Amino acid sequence: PCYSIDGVIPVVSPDAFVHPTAVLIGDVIIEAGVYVGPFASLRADFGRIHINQNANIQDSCTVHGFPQSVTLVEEMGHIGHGAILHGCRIGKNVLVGMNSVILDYAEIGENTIIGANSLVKTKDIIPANVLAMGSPAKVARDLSEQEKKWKTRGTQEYMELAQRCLNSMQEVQPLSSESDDRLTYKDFS
Amino acid sequence: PCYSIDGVIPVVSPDAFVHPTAVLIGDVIIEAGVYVGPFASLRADFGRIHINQNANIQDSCTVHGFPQSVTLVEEMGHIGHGAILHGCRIGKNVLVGMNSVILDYAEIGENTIIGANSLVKTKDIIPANVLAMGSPAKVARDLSEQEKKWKTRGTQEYMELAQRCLNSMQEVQPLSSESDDRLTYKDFS
Amino acid sequence: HPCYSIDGVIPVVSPDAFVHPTAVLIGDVIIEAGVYVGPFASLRADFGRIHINQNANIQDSCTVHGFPQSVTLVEEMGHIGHGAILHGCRIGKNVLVGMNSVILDYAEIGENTIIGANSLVKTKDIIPANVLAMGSPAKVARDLSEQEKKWKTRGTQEYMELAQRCLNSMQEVQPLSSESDDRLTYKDFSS
Ligand SMILES: [Ca+2]
Ligand SMILES: [Zn+2]
Ligand SMILES: [Zn+2]
Ligand SMILES: [Zn+2]
Repeated sequence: PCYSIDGVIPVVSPDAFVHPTAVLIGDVIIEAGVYVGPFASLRADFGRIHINQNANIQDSCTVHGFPQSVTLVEEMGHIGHGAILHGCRIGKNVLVGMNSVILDYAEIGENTIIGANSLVKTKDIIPANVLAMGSPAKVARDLSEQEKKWKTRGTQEYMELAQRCLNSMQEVQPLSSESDDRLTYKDFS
Repeated sequence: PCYSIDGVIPVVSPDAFVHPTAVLIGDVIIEAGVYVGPFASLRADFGRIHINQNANIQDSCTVHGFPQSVTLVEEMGHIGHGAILHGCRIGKNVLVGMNSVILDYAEIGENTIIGANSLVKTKDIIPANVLAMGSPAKVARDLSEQEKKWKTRGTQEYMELAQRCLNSMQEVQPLSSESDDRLTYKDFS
Repeated sequence: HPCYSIDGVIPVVSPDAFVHPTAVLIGDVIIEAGVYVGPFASLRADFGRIHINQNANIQDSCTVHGFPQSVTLVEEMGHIGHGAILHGCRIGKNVLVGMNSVILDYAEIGENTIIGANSLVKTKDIIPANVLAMGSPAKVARDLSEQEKKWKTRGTQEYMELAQRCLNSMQEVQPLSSESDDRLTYKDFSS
């Protein structure tokens, strides 16, 4: 799923999992432990994209930016389904809710959670350790210690998912019907 | 387009159509008559995903869930382009408007229509036979009898589409220019 | 070229358009010269027609669709941002559709207009030309400055250049397993 452009080749840590239906274009760098899910477009054809270690990019997420831009997800950044990151900076251990849009030059402080379906305006700087949501997103409150531990729990699970996928994910013919003896989600490691 | 993980293999009814660019991961069960469109990610690597008969999952939709979660689309569920289903229950004959987010433990009552770009918060229960929209989504009014018929029409077209795609959809090289005698949408059923 | 026919209807793609190999074109899609179509864009003309005029771009995970007998139209230099969804609508010349926006059926966007990200344009809405509109449901906000109009034009020019660059050099490649000093970087893009 990696494409070069102008001779620029993505860099993918051997310990990261890129689903074969993701797309990596150009100056994309993936550090160890990262999970890239189906139909994630990490398109570095105008600028750079760096996904730091133990981060995850989920289904049909898009990472892009303007010419000479740098789009950064710091480690354990957690990018929910359908979120769009544009020339922005995602701080360490941040959660970007599903279907959210983070615009250019925006920065999200460490541990902060952006609610689903939110829009962070261009150049907005969101402090660390808060919940921000809405469109455009506004800080709602401090995160509790409960929520912070929960978030880590979710991110830790995606870290395991990358390993599970390197170990066992493969193309298969589907079964034509349910069977009494087939493995199920209860069989999940 | 099916992927196993931890040896768990998707189940796809022979009478469903899964576009070849969709992705089914893990404990996904697809019943008869269903349509799954391009870039739909049915990612059952943490829990179970069940798509009941005559439902449709449209382009770049994502279905995911919590560990040990069960995400259910009931019969004739109608999941619009770009909508994201996360550990929720979609009632029979529901319409989830495009680009909408349905969060964990949420349930949509039978026949209800969710407007585009909406967000159903975690654990929210949307009643049957209503229109709900917004972010966060709220009930706006009862569905009309005509609106209920129009939705059913819409879904019947997707049930037909599933059959059309099993019958005739295939990879082709594109034509290099429009022509006077090439088949067109006027030739559709 | 990832094209699919349905009911024997075959997409039409100019040789001078670039369609990323992971896009999907279904049915009666007509792509003209200079268009760029990005990863996982679904142009699904299985109920109606899709026409993408020249020098336009459809970005990542964009979806284009429409109801039976509909004609969905992106005019010249139409600029459809990441994850936007167009449903049986009319995208005027040189329009910009913000990321993650939804443009519903019979909607028309007048030429040069900018739709903000995360916007929803309601069915049959006619949004005028040369304005900035945004919200869900979207609403006209004000006229567009000449600064903004030239801002947009350069961006679209960038995507016309991307089509060429991509036809010229985009290729399936195995990734490097580590950064290195000699590898080309974004500093080596024309920009
Ligand atoms: Ca979206
Ligand atoms: Zn972009
Ligand atoms: Zn998820
Ligand atoms: Zn549609």
